[PDB]
Amino acid sequence: ANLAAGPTVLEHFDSPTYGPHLLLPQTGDVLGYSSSLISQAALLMVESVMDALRDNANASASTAVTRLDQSYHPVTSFDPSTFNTLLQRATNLALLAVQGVQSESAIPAIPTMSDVRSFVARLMAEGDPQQWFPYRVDQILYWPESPFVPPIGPFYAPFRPVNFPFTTGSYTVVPDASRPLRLLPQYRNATITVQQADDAYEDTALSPLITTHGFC
Amino acid sequence: AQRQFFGLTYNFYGQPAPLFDLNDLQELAGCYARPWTSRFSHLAISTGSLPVWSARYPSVASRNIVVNTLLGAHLNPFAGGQITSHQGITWRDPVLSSLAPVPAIQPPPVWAVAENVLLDSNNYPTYVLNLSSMWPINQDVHIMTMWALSDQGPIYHLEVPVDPMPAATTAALMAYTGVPIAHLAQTAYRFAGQLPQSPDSTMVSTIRWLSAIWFGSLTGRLNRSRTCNGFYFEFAKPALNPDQAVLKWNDGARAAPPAAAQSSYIRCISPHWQHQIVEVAGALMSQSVTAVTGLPALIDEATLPAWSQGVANLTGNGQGVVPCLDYNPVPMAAARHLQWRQDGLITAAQEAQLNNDYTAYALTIERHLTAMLVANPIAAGRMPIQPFNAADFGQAGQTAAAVALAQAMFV
Amino acid sequence: PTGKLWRPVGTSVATIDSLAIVSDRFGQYS
Amino acid sequence: FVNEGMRETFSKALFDINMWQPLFQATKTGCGPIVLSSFTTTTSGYVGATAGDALDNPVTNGVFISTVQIMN
Amino acid sequence: ANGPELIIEDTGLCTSFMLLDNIPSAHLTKELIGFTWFMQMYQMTPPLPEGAVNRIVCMTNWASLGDEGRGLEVRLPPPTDSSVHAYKTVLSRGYIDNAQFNPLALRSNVLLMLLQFTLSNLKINKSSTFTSDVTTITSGRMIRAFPELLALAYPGRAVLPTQTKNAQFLSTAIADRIGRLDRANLIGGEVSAMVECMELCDALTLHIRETYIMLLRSMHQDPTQIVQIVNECANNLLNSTIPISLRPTILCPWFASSEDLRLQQVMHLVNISSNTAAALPLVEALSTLLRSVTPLVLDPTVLTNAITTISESTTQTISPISEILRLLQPDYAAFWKCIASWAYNGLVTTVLSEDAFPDSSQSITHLPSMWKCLFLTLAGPMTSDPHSPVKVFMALANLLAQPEPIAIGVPGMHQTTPASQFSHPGVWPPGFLNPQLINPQQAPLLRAFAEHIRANWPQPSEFGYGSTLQGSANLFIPSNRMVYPWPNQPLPRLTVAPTYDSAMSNWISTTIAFFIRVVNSVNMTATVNDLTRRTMTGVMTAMRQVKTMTPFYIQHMCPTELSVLASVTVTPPFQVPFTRLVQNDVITNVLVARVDPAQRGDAAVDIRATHATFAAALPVDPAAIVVAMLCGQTETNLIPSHHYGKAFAPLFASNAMFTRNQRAVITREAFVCARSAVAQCQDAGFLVPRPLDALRQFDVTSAAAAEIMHAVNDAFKTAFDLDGALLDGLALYGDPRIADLSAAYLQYGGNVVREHVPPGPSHIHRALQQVESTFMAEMNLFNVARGNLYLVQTATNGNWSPMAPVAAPPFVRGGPNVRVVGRFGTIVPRPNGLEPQLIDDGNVPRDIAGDWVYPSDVLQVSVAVFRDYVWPMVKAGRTRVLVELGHYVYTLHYYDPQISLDEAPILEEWLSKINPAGIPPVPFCIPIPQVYPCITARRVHYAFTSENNNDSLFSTNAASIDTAFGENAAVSPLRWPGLVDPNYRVGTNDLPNRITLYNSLYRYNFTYPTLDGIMYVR
Amino acid sequence: NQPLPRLTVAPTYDSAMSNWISTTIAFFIRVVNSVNMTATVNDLTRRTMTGVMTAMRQVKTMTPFYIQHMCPTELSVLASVTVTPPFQVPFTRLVQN
Amino acid sequence: TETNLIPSHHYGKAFAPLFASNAMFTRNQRAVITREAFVCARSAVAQCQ
Amino acid sequence: VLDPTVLTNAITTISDYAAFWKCIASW
Repeated sequence: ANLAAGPTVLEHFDSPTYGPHLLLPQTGDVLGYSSSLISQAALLMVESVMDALRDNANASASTAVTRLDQSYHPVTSFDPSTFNTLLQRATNLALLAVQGVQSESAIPAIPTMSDVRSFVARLMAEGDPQQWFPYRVDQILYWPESPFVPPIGPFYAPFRPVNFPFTTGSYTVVPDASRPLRLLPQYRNATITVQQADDAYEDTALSPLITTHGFC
Repeated sequence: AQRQFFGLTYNFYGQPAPLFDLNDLQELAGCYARPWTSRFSHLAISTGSLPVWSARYPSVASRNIVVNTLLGAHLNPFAGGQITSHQGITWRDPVLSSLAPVPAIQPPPVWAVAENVLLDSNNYPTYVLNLSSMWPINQDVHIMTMWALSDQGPIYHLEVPVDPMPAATTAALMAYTGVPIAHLAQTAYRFAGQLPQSPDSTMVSTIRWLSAIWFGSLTGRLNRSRTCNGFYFEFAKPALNPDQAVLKWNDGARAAPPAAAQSSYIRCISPHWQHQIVEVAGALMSQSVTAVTGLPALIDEATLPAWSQGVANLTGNGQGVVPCLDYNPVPMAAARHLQWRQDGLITAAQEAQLNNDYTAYALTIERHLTAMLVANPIAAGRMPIQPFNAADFGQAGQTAAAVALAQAMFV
Repeated sequence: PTGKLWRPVGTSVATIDSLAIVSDRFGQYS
Repeated sequence: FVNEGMRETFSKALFDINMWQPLFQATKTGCGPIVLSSFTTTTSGYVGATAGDALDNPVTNGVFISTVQIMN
Repeated sequence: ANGPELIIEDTGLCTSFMLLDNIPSAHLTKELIGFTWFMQMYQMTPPLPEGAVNRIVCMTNWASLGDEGRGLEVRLPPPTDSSVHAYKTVLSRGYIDNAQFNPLALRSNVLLMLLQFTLSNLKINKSSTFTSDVTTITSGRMIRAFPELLALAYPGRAVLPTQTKNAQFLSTAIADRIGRLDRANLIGGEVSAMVECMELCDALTLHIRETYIMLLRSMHQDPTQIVQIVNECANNLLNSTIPISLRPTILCPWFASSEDLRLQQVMHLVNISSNTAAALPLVEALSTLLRSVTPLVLDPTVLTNAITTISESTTQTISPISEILRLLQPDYAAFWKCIASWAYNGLVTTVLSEDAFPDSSQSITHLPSMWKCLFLTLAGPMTSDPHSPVKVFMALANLLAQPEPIAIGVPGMHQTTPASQFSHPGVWPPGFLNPQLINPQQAPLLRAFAEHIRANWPQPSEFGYGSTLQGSANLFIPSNRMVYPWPNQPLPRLTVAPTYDSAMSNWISTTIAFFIRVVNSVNMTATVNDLTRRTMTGVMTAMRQVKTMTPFYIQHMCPTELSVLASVTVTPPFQVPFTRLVQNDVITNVLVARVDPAQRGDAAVDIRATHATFAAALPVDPAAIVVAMLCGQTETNLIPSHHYGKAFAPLFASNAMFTRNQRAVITREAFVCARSAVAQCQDAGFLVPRPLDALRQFDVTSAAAAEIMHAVNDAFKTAFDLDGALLDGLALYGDPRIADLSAAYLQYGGNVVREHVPPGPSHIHRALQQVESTFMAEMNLFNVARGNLYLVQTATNGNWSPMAPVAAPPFVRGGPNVRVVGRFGTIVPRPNGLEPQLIDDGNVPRDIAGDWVYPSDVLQVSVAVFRDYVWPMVKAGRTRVLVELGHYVYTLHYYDPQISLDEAPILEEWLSKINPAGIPPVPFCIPIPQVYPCITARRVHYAFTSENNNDSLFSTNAASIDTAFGENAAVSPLRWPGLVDPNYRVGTNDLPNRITLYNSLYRYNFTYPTLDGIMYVR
Repeated sequence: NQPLPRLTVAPTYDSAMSNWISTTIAFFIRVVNSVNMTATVNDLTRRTMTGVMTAMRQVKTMTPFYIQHMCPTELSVLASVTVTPPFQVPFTRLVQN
Repeated sequence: TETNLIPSHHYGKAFAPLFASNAMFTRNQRAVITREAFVCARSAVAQCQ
Repeated sequence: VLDPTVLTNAITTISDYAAFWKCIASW
C-alpha cells in the first residue's frame, strides 16, 4: 500500500530466501540486453523467469531444491491486460513457467549477455500471450495435474485450465550437432492442397539462394 | 491494510432479472456521484425523520435492500473479469467510480442476467492494484454479501477478546456517549469506507466493541446495571417508539470478562428487522467491522437460505464455522425485559406490561411491512420490502440461543 | 451451428481449450 | 450459394466427424476440427439459376462455397 | 477565516408552514351576537388562526426565534396576495413583466426556489429549557417554555371557552401528546444530550433539519481520532494529549472524506489560471513557509572560503579562482523554490534558466563556460523539469561539439543547437538514451558524460504525509503519499553532521569527479595551460570536499518538512510521478477537464485536445542552486526532530487545518446540487432522478444552465457565506449543461492515466430531492395549483368553489365534440353574417360556439384574438373553454356572497396581462364563508379549476360556532396525526404526501469544542 | 442542415461545423506538439499552445448549431422576401471534375 | 443566443416586418416587364439585321 | 448573437462580424 507509487514490486512467492522479501527495482533501465532500454524492473523478471525455465529444464525427482520455482512476480504498478512492456510479456510467461514448462532452446548455466539478449529478443517477438493461466496479484494458479507442489501459505491456488496441452516428463540434454543433420521424411495424415502448400513455401523459402558447386 | 474480499449477490426471489428499477439506479447510484459509501446517507436519528413510510421506498431499510440489488447487476467484474453493462448502464471507468449510460461506439458486453453470482476481489487484477482508491467498493460488496447470504435479516458478527477494553477504546467510546445507535453505525460505516485501514487500527477495536455492547443490551445482560467496561445501551421506553438506542457509560457492576473467545454470527430473523432503524444501524454497524478484516471465519450453514450453501469463502459446514443464531425482536425484547426485571432494574409487575407496551409496538411495525409488501408486489420487478409471507413475524427463531450467547459473552 | 453449447470456463478469452460444455442443473443446452 | 438447409447437411456431416476428435489426436491423423466456415466465403450479388431469375434474389454478404472449395 | 458557517442552532420550534389566518372573521356586535367567539375577549391568544379563511401558507422559519439567521429564506405571501415575485429567481429578471410569472420556465424556478427552501432550513434543532406545568392546563407536564411563541407551539394547551370550530378540533388532542418525552442525559448535572419532544413542526422541515445532523456527522471524529489525525499530520513529533474521560457530547465537523477532498482539489485547479503566474503564489507559498521553519542555514563564506584557499600563481591571465568566484554568485530563493516546486510538479515544473547555459559561441577551451557548464550539472537534479537530464547532457555535449560528435535525432536540431532548446521528449540524443551508441574513439569525454548522468541521476521515492483517517487531496499518487526526486530517509532524533553518503552528496561527488576528468583530458591538456589546469582540479576538489550539511538535509529533514508542511499549506500538494530518466514516461501534459468528453462526442478524440494543460514553469538559476546545495550548515548542537517539534507547534495547534476540510464538504454539496439543478431543468442528463418532470421548461439553452447553475452557486454562497470561489470556474467554457470533473496526465510514450473525480455521495442530493418529491404532492401550500383551468359561464347562487370542484369537470380534452385550437390560434373571418371560424387543431377552421381546449402556449401568442372573438362568446354562455396550462401560480380573491358580483372583469384584466412572454397568476374569485344562512346575490363566475387545488384551506371558520353558507372546512385531522390520532405512534410520518404540522423530534444540546477543547497541545 | 431540434446537449455538439471546428483543433494540437516543433518552440510555450488551441475547441460556441439548424430556416425565408432572388450554382466537396 | 429564446416567437417577430414590405411582388412585376422589354428588344434588333 | 466575451475569458486565462455574415449571405 505504502510503496504503490514505485514502478513495480517483484516478490518471491515460493519459499523466499530469508523470509518473505519484497524487491523494489529502481526506476532506471539497463543498457545492453535490448536495443530498447529494458527497465530494471522488467529485467529482473527476465533474469528470474530465465531460471524457472533453465531450472525446470534439469530439475529432477531425486533432487530437493530450495524453491519449487525461481520466477519473480509483479505485485504493484503492473498492467495485467496488455502485453507490450517486456515486463508484462515476461510476467505472462512466468505464470506458465511455474508449471514446469521448459524452453526448447537450452538456457545456458551461466547466462551471458549475448544469451540473455537472445532470450529478451525472443520474448519481444510478436506472439500469443499464453492464456491457460490467468494472472492474479496475490496468487499464482498452478495446475493440479502438474509436478509443482505448492509451498504452504496463501499464495498458490490450484487452478485448472479447461484444456492444458502439456503433459509431464523431462528431456535429457544432447550436444550441438557438428554438421547439418539429414532427416528422413516420414509422413502424417492431413495433407495440404498444392495451392496452399505452395505459397506456404513461397512465403518462407530462400528463393535467390546462393549455392556452392563443389566437385561432381 | 486488507486486500481480499469475497461477495455473493442477492437472490432474484423466484423472479427473472435483478429486482431493482431504472428509477432506482438514478435514485441511489445516480447523479453520477460515487454510489459507494452512500448507504448511510438515508438514515436519521430515528425513523420518524425519514421518508421510510408510504412512498417509493416504504421502509427504514428499504433503501439498502434496493441499493444492494442494484449492486448485484453491476458487479460482473468480480464475477468474471470484464466490466459489462446491465440495461444501458455500466461503470464509466475501470475503477468503477460510478454508473453511467453505455457509451455509444465502444459499449461494454451486455451483462449476463444471472442470480447469486459469487465474487472474488481477485477476479479483477486492477482492484488490488489500486486498492486505496476503490477501497470503498470492498466494504460495500461486503455489506451486500452480509444481507445476501441471508433472506430475512442481515447476518453480522460478534466478538469479545478475553482482555479488557483496549484503553484507547474506552476513550474513543466515552466520546460517543449521548450519540444514538444510528449515528454510531454512522461513524462506524463512514469509517471503514475510505482509505484501507489496517485491522490493527484503533477504530476497528472500538467500533467492534461497540457492536458487542449493542448486542449485550439488545438481550438485557449489558443493561443499565450490568455494563460492559462501563457502557450499555438504554432503549427508549416502549410506548413512544422503543426502536431507539443510545450509548451510556454508567458505573454499575462491570460484567466480568468471558472465560474465552466468544464468536457467533447473529442475524435478525423476523421481517421486523426491515423497519427497525436500530435493528439495522446495529447490524449494519457490526458489518462495518467485518468489512475491514476479511471475515472472522465461515458463517455456519445450518440455519440459512437455500442459495447460501457452502458459499465458497463465506458459508461453511465443517470446523471453520461458527454457529449462526437468529433472534426475533419480540421474543427477544421479552427476555430483554425479563433480564431487567431480574436485576431489579424494574418492578415484577412492570415487565408483564413493558412487553405489552413493546409487543403492541412490534404489531405496528408489522401491519405496516405487510401493507407495503402487499403494496409493492415483487412481480413488479422491484424489491423495496423483500417478500416474507405473513408468518416469520411470530417465528420464534434461535432467540433463546442468542440470549444465552449474550451471557457467556458478558459473564 | 449445431451440437451442445459451450462457454469459456476460464472466462473472457475463449481459446478452443477454455470452452467446456455449459452443463448444469438442467442438463446440457443443445 | 449455400442456402440455410444445405448448411445443415455439411454441418451435420462435419459434426459427425468432429465427434471423433479424441481419436484423431491420439493417432496423429486428422488435422484439427473441420469447421464448415473454412470452405465458404462472404460474397454478395444476385443468386439464381439463370440471369433472368437470379435478378430477383439480391443477396448481400451471403455465404457461398466456390467450386474448388465444393471440392475439398 | 472563510470556513462555511456549519453549526447554526435554532431554539424556536422548527416549522415552515404557518397557519396564516387570512380573511378575518368579521367582529360583529349589532346583530347575530355569539355566533363567532374570539380568544381575544379572554385575553388569551388562539392556538390556531381564527378567520373566515385560514390558508396554510409556507414561510421558512416563520416561528424561528432561535438565535442567528441562515441568511436566505422563502416566504410566499397568502394567495390573497400576488406571489409571482417569489418564482422569478431565473429566466425572468429582465424579460417577463412584474405582474406575470414565466410559465415556460416554471420548473426551473419552482426547483431553484425549493433548493432555496432547503438551505434556509439547514439549522440544527437546539434544545431549550423544558419546565414543568404548575398550571392545571397540563397538570405538571414538560412543555417547553419559550414569549408568545408558546401558545403557537403546543396547540394542545389551548383553553376552549365555547364550541368554536377550532375548539371543535383541538377538543380532540390526546392529553399526553404534549411537552417532551425522553430527555436522554448522561453526566448527572451536565446539560442533557438530546431531549425528545412532540411540538408543532412539519414532518418536512423536520426531515431536512435532521438530514443535516446526519451530515454534520458524516464529517465528525471522536477525540482519540482527531488526535492521531493531528499527530500523523506532523509526523508524531509535536506533543499533544487527549484526556481519557467521558466527554458528554461533542459534534465537531472538521473532517471531509478523501473523496469530498479531491472534488475540491480539482475544483480548485479549475479556477487557478493554467498560466505560470497563478502557480507562482502556489510555490512561493510553500517556499516562504519552507524557510519559515528549517534547520538549514545557507552560508556562502563556507564555499567562498574553501575555494579562496586553493593556490593560484598570479603570473597567469585567466584566473581559475576569480572565475567561479564570479559565476557562482547571481538569491537562495532559487534553492528553496526548487524544493517547494517538487510539491506541485503537477502544476509547475522548475527549469534551468535558459540564460544560465554556456553560450553556443564558445567551445570548452573557454574557461568561463567550463564553470558555467559544471554548475548546470550539479544543479541538474534539483529542478523538477522532465528534461534536466537531456538539457544537462546537451549543455556540455553542445559546448564540446568540435571534438565530440554525437547522434542528434530530429532535423533542425544540430549538436550545436543552444542546449536549452531541447525541451521535447522525442529529441533526446540517440546516444544519450543508449550510451552504448556513442563511440569512445570519437566522443570519449561526451560518452563518459552520458554514461555518468544515467548512472547517477537521483532515484525518485515516495513517503507518507497527512492522516489516513482524514483522506487526502491526491489525484495521481496514492492517498497520503508524495513522490520525491531524491532517495528518502526517516528523520533522525539524534545529532546530525554533514555526511558524504546519500544520492545528493554522491551526485555532487561523482559529477565533480567527471569535470575533474574533463579538465585532465586530452583536449583540455593540450590547449589550456598547465599550472592553471591544476588550480581547476583544486578548485573542484575543494567543492567536492566541503562539509556541506545540505546533501544530508535534502534526504533526511527535507522530507519531514514537506510532509508536515503539506498540511499547513493553503493548497494541498498536487503531484505526478517523478520519472528518473525513463524516455517514455516523461509527462508532457498534466491535464484537467471542466466538461466531460462524454456528452460532447469526444469519447475517442485524444486527451491532449479534450482537457486543459497546466502550463506554468519557473526559471531556476544554477548559480543559486549550487551555492546553496553545496553550502548548507546547521546548528552544531541540533536535534532534527526537536527543532521541528518546535517549528511546527504553532501551525498545528489551531484547527485552521481543519477549515479547508469543510470548504471541501460545502464544495462537494454545491456541486452535486448544481449538477442536479441543471440536469433537472435540463432534459435527461447525468442520471438525476427528476421528481419534477410534470412542471414545464422550454429553455434548455446553455444560458438557461449558467443562469440555473448560477443561482445555486449563490444560494450556497449565501447560505454558508464564503467569499472564496466555489462552484465557479465550472462555467468558464460557458456551459453548465455538461459540468464534469476529471484530471489526467499523459506520458510521451502513450499511457494517458485519467482519473475523473466524481462527486462523493452527498447529503443534499437527498434533502432537496426529498423536498421535490413532497413539493409535487403539496403544491398548493406554495401557491401553485395543478390541473387545468376552465372558463364556463356558471352563474350560480350556492357555494361556488373554484378550488376544490365538486363533480366531474365538464368536457375533458378529446371528449365528444371538443375541438382543440390549432397551434397558431388564428381566427378566419366569414362574409355576410357568418360566424368567425376559429382554426382548430387539425387545421380546419371550426366555429366558436362549442367546447374548446386551449393549449396554453397558443393562448399566449393569441390573446389579442381570444379576447375579441372567443371571449365575447364565453360570456354569452355558449362556449365553455378549457385553458390547458400545466401548473400555474394562483391568486385568490374572496368576495362577499351577500352583495352581488360579476367575476368577469377580474378575468378580462388577467387576459389583458398575458404576453407571448408571460401570464399573470390565474385569479379565482371565492365567496367568504359566512356564519349564518344569509340570502345571496346571483354572481356570475367563469374561472374554476378541474384538479382539486384546494389543499391549503386549513380551516373554514376558526372562531365561528359553525359556518353556514361558506364551505365548512373543519381543521383536517389528517394533518395532525401526532396531535389527535389514537393509533398514531411517536416516530411515523407520511413524509411524501402530507405534511404533519405536529410531530415528535429530537432537539440536541451539542457542544462545539475547539482544537483545545479536544487535545491539549503545547 | 436539419429541422430545428429542441435545444439540448446533443444538437449543439453534433453539428457538421462542431465536428469540423473540433477535429481540426484536435489535429493542430498534435502539430504544435510535433518533434519538429522543438527546433523553435519552447517546452513551456509548446504547452501554452496546446493550452490555447484546446480552449477554442472546448469553448461552448452556439453558432455551429445555428449554422446547421437555424440558419437554413432564415435563408429559406430571407430568400423569398428579396426583390432579387438568389442565384446559386451547385456546391461540390472534393468531387474534382 | 439570448437567454430566453422560443425560436417560434423570435423568427416570427423578425419575419413580420419583412412580409409587410411588398418587396416580394415588386420582383414579380419588374420581372414581367423585363420579359416584355426583352421579347421586344431582341425583336427590334433582330429585325434590323 | 456573436460575442467573444466567453471565448476571451477561456483563452485569456492561459495566455460587428461582417466577415461571417458576408459569408452566409455569400452562399
